[PDB]
Amino acid sequence: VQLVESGGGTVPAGGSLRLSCAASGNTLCTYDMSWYRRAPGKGRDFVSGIDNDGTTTYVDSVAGRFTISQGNAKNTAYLQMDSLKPDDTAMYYCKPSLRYGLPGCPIIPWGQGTQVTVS
Amino acid sequence: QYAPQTQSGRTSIVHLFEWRWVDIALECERYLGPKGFGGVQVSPPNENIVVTNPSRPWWERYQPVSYKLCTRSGNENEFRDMVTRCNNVGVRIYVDAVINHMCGSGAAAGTGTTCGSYCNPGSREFPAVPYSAWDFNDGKCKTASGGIESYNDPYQVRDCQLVGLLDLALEKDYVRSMIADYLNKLIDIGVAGFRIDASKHMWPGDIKAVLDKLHNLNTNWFPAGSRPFIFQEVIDLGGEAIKSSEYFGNGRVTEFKYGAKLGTVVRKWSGEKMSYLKNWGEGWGFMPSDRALVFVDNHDNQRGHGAGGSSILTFWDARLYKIAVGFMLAHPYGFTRVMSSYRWARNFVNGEDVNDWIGPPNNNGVIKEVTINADTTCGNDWVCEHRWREIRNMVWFRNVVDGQPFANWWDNGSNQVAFGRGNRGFIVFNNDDWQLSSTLQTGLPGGTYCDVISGDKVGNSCTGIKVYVSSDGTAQFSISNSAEDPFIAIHAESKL
Repeated sequence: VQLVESGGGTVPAGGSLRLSCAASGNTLCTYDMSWYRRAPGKGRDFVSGIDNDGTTTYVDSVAGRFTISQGNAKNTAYLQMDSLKPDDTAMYYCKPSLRYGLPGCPIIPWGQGTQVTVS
Repeated sequence: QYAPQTQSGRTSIVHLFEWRWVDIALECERYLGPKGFGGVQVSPPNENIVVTNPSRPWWERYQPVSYKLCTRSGNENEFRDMVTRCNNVGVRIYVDAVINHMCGSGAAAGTGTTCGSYCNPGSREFPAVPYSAWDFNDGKCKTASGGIESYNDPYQVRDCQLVGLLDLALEKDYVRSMIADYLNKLIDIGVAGFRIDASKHMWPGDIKAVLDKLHNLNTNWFPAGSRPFIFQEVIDLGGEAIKSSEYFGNGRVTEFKYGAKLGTVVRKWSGEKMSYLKNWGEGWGFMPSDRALVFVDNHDNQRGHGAGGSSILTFWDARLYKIAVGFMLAHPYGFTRVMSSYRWARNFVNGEDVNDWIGPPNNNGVIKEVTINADTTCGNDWVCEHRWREIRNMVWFRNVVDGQPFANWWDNGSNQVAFGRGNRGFIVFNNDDWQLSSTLQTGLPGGTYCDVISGDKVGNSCTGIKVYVSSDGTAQFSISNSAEDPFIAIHAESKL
């Protein structure tokens, strides 16, 4: 199982970007997905998440602007970021959490994330 | 789910730790209902093992032997009477659900249980449920001691034994169903929701599988579409493999970073200052407000070596505990839980309380009733923090301001701060070692307001300090660093 993160970039305030996260390689495993972000000098904070049943959670600062959804296949998710503000600038990290323990379904460690720069 | 399901306009719950059911029912009628409390978190109502060495510790209640509603707090008929009486005066009941495990693997076989049920822990036998060997995780644990050896390994934290407790095989539908029948019986009785004990030790999907089996709340007391309120006890202060976010899709989660950080700031430890609380909440890296159950202390960490260690404030540090609870109840972040405790005979040896296992006040093992005195304080070793004027009035303040935004923040660059909630309440704190003397914008309509920390509005008079707010919203505040309580709070229902 490998974590693949994509979608980072530089856009001006008001623009959009869509991050992607996948925890692929073993379809028997089930991963819930949650994105955190770390601005220079700040900590790595939770911003949006979704579980396998489609239940979403958003931090108040991104509500109505960010939309998280299950991606193309199991164990995939997207973070559609619209009306981006300069304060949304940060390194974004998808953290896949194992929903049920099963033989040979690994715990996935933090990856490198993606860079998002606004303006 | 995420909604507390309290009666409209009630915004806090109180943990009446180890109280008996008959005392809680009386307390709902004579106090919690009239004083605006939203609900009560009760100790585990299911049958547990009797621990005689040491003698009847509070922690024996976290070692289930069946799901019969029979404990030192009372029997099923007394439990049902309590839930009905409390719901009838607008106070909900939330149950501490101990579902991760049964009792200690080393406990002796027999009927040394609170309802006299038989069990054989060594052979994984719990006939009163019933559960047997195949209903536990012994076959999954990859450790050599059968216990958790590293919290950086989620599989051992979830599949191995927590302090030697028999770990239930939560992936099995039979087990998921026995737990749901118990929770659904409580919902039928009228309970509004549950604290899911030791949630970090369960897989997120296994807890959700149990939740999926729950019925909606009883329609004699709640509207027909109502899902039970769920708050999961996950201790996550950062720096470990399991994060609180893994459980956000199931319901609320206990935010232990809250009390740890607030206690450090209020004590002024590690260079922290109250003025740094301007961006309290998500700005300090906490979980989303709508997913958080917050509190200053809980029954475990008020003993000093839990989540937060010695920075946790408790009733033993009453002066600073009141300011931390007051700041918590005035700030919009999270759904608030206040603690109600018992005093125990502490005995320090080499700096440690070796008596922190002591259970509730008792006469030969039977828990003592809560006696009420005239000053409205409690007897029989119960502390009753929820009856302290300063806390009771702040739980009313949180009701009065419900919905109003955080506003009008001020600070002196050190440990004096103030803020309001829209145009319905304002609070000012002096945590510096000198006098607070400042003209502050309160955001409130002009008038004479009673300070609800030092007194109460009674008829058209105040029994404590009066605050004169001018028409533009400004007021003069003067608070000694040596005042009974170094903070003042006023709100719309305290105006003359």
